[PDB]
Amino acid sequence: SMKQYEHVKRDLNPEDFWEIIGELGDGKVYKAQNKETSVLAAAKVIDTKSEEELEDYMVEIDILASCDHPNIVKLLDAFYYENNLWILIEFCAGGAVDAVMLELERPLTESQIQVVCKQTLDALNYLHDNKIIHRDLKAGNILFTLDGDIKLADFGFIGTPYWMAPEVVMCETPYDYKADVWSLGITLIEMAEIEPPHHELNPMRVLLKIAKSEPPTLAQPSRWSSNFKDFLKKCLEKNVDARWTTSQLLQHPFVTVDSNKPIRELIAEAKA
Amino acid sequence: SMKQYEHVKRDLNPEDFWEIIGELGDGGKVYKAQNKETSVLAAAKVIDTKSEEELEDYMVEIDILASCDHPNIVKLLDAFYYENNLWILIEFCAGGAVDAVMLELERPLTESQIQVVCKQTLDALNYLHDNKIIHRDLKAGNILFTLDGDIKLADFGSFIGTPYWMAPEVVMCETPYDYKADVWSLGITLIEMAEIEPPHHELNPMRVLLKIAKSEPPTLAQPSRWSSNFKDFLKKCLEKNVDARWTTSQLLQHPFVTVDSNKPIRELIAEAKA
Ligand SMILES: COc1cc2nccc(Oc3ccc(NC(=O)/N=c4/cc(C)o[nH]4)c(Cl)c3)c2cc1OC
Ligand SMILES: COc1cc2nccc(Oc3ccc(NC(=O)/N=c4/cc(C)o[nH]4)c(Cl)c3)c2cc1OC
Repeated sequence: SMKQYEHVKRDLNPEDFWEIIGELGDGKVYKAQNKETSVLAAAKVIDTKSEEELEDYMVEIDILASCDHPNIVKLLDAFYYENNLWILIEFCAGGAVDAVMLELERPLTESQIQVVCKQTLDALNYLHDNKIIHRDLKAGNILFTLDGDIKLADFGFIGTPYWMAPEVVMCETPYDYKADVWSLGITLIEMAEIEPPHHELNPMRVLLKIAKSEPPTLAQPSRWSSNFKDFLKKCLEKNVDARWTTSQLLQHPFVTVDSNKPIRELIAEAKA
Repeated sequence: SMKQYEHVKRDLNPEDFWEIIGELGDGGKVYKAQNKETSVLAAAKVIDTKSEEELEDYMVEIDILASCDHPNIVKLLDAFYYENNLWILIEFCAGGAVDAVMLELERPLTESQIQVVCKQTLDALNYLHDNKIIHRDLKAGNILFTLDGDIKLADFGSFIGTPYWMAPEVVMCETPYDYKADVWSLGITLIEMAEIEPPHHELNPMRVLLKIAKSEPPTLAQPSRWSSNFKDFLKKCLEKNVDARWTTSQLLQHPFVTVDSNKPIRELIAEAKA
């Protein structure tokens, strides 16, 4: 009885409604501006030959379209036109966290990590609450807004192993919510040190290390608070049942923060 | 990379987690259930799903409901597939359906009461339309009262069915989107709340189809009893030209749906309780 129409428009030119006004990253992500509202979007134009592949993407689009949280990036539009799939999502002016680290040539401060951790955790907890796993949480997928806030995105064969949880590597089997928590732990170290743990190792050797080795730690413990190192121990726990949920982590003192000023200042340096 | 798990539990007995108290409607069977661990109240529907092709058809409706998050739309609390039954549990709305209240009390709603229901229902519908969902069966039987005096929109469930709420363009099979047909049905629902019965209720159902296709839009039986704001709101809903008929976004700007209080409905429930 209740019917939901498709989230991708058809037989309509995207550029009738959005002007491409530049390039943001090098596949290619574009910057677009709505011709009627002036709203800014990031746009991705993915080549969709296989109609079986379009259905595979449209699944990810449906999940994104149904999400409604301030710390998860919103889908503004989607089109199928002349065999391309355009995805337009809310523009996050501060850019990705990894790009900020590469531009400034510095890791984040603990104060900055703290804000990102708390907001990312709010996003993730909402996903988990709605039976969604992110699966690719890393610093490259955390975006800064302009007001100093985080939005979680997904920029896009086994792939890169650095953020993978031991139970996924060891194929230990109902749900994989905890794997996102592990990845959050790796992401925090990545923001503290620019690169994730084991970055210097061959990808095959990293799989071995994740399966066989003690959880990764910060390279220089004395530079960081006990709250932070403790928070890491809860995320980077190899026993899946001992590893904390996002709901438990929200009660941790490390994410008892109030101001987003560290991030406002970080993106004021980046803008200069 | 993002993955969504299924909204329906499997290999698990629903009655491990929910106790059936009693029955709510035998108008299918809707049950009243209470969570064994939280004490939360639900309405439960236990639908027989022999056909695996039918289960997929229901699971689609469950996904839409699970993704909705609005105060004026009924929330899915749980869903199970167990021993060939599909259990659907949704938030319990203690006041029941609007049509049943009118039939029990033997009176229509007042304009003040219609105004609250219209505004809240319009917030729900506008949210649906915004998210590319059409309700398709908007009638007074699908508007539920809460204890507090609010509305939640529900859906109780080659045959044609009943015609009274059908839009002219659907009857005349004129055709991309049918958002406007919900707006027409909203108009019919308002008259239904003003008069208990929908327009043309006294006519043969075939003659109702004829009337919808061929006649001037339906009107209130006694226009002098109702404000100009209300009748004007109706004219925007019950416009046979689909392009002239207002969207829910346009209707939200209408003065009829500026309301600051649900007190008319709280008082309606206080009459019913007496
Ligand atoms: C200021 O600098 C940037 C700002 C950005 N603001 C918002 C979005 C940006 O890039 C994207 C990141 C992810 C997605 N997509 C996404 O999250 N989901 C999907 C899912 C599928 C199948 O298709 N895309 C998109 Cl569209 C764009 C940005 C890239 C920038 O330059 C670095
Ligand atoms: C006090 O009296 C009642 C109170 C009620 N409170 C809440 C819900 C009630 O009935 C339902 C109404 C709708 C649905 N379902 C619904 O809205 N959607 C779906 C979606 C799918 C696939 O399957 N049903 C259900 Cl379960 C139950 C009620 C029925 C009553 O007695 C009249």
